Amino acid sequence: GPMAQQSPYSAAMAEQRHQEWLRFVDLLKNAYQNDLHLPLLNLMLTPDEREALGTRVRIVEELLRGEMSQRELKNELGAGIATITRGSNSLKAAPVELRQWLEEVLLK
Amino acid sequence: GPMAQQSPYSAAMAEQRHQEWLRFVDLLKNAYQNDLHLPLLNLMLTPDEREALGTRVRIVEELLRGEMSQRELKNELGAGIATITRGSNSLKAAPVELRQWLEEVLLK
Repeated sequence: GPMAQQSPYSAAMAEQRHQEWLRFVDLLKNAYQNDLHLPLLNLMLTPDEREALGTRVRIVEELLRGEMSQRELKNELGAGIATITRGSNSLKAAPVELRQWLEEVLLK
Repeated sequence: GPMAQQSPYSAAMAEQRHQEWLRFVDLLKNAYQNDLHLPLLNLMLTPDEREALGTRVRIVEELLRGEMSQRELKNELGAGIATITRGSNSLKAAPVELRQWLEEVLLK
């Protein structure tokens, strides 16, 4: 039995809600071009919904600075041990004349 | 006593929510220009909030066609009696030779 994936009612109401969302995105796009975006957003949204969107922008900003500041901390800490291992390896491969000279001038 | 119109806390939180709304409107404006509006709207809104905006566009459309269709009905009905009164006035001001001729050809 090849069962139908969805009903004809759900398929029609899915395309309807799809076209209604596209009409809104297109309506808001031309509003930004016709400089009517600010009054249109007041018609589409309540004052509380506008405050919610303004705070969500600050939420995703503080979430990005939270991930980025620790991403730079994970890279700065990881690169910190990289210069130490490079310093240890380059010190072993250094010639004897340079090594014994560094022990004399750096360690008095 | 010249009472202060609002508190310093309410004035600061009013400018904050004002700048957060402007940042959102500007963020969405550049998204439409950088062709990133569709993924940004999915980040800012839930699927239910997107369905709500898509239906509100159809609401304001059906509210406009409701007002417009009856506006045209109020104008078509008002202009209908205007042609009747013009027909009555123009018929009284018509000459006798035209009036008695219309009674002969239109009323057999």
